[PDB]
Amino acid sequence: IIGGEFTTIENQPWFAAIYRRHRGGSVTYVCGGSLMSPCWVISATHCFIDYPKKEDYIVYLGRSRLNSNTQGEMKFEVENLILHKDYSADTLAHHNDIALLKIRSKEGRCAQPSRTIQTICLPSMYNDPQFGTSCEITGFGKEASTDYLYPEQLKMTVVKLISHRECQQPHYYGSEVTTKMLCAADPQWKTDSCQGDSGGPLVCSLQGRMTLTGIVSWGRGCALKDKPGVYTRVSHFLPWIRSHTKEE
Amino acid sequence: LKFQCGQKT
Ligand SMILES: NC(=[NH2+])c1cc2cccnc2s1
Repeated sequence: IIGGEFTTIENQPWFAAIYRRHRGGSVTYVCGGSLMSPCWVISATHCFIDYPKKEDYIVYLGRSRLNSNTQGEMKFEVENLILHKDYSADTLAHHNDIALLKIRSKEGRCAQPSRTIQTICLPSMYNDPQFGTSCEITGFGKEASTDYLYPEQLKMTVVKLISHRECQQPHYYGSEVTTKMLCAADPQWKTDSCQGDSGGPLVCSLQGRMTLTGIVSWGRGCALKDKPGVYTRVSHFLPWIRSHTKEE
Repeated sequence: LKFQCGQKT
């Protein structure tokens, strides 16, 4: 995240950190995600696309730091990894960039509620906040686009949703942004999501609840004027999510 | 206790 403040997981208790194991001894951070129900986390397909080998990913909940432990954290394995059939990438956008990870602990359980682990709410069928609404994004992504390391402390910032008319303007992204995406930026292009924040949540309040309105998906540069961050429009995937998720 | 979506404590 560029700008923003450093936080702790109590402030984003539904944030999931996804890492990959390497034959050699190291685990590296891959992307962020959000907990929907006790056994399912949602992220972006582009994070797995290149290495869809579920056995090699580890998911942690209750984590405020990237490579040091946080007390109360939970580690899980990915029992199922569902990528979107119809996922596409072009010279900028990712289409249908949503994925589901069903988690299983080494004891056979899903997430347990704590002060650092909570689920986030899903919107209702095609229901979104109005442009102007301030939403918060969270993650361990870069703090500057030129960095080549990620922060060790979790970050969060606030951006506002902008309309499709504004985002599809030729000097922004033109028709690379579709109806299944949402764009959010800082009025003064000072804070934004960036590489390493992929898969994480764009949370806004809708009808009284903190709702997962978008998933960090792509953007040109980071915190670049007239280059908003584009997020997957969760409200438009509800049928898809439903057809794959079940029980507690 | 149990999950309450969207609640920070
Ligand atoms: N919000 C942005 N400007 C983003 C830039 C990137 C770059 C890579 C992956 N995700 C994102 S979001």
